[PDB]
Amino acid sequence: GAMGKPFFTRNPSELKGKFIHTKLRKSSRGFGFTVVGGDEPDEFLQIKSLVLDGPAALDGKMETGDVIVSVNDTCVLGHTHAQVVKIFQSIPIGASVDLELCRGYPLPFDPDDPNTSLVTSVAILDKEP
Amino acid sequence: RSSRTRRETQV
Repeated sequence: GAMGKPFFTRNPSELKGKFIHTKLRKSSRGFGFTVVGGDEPDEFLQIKSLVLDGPAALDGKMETGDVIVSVNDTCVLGHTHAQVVKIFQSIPIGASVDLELCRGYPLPFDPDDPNTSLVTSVAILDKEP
Repeated sequence: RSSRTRRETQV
């Protein structure tokens, strides 16, 4: 009862809003979006700001608010920061990836602001009895 | 120590 908390399993499809699979071309080395999360199997990555000149920005079919589920077969679903950053930082200019991401969650509290264990509380969350 | 904190991965 009182399920007013963010649901979790790994399921892209549990995730609400819009589930999209969009290709981001590794442009200018890496991507060009800042993403918060991916700390544990329990914590997924989420876009907190799309960096202008980023392939998300550019492709326009990915926006701040997409939650990063997986990418180019790689199970980045609950990927550890060190691991996810390793992939995302090592990529070359001119490459391609298929982003499996789910958007619909509006960016509420700033995950840009440290000094706290960052758990942003999202609206448009199910406040079910 | 802390677990629930989403990390800034600027890519």
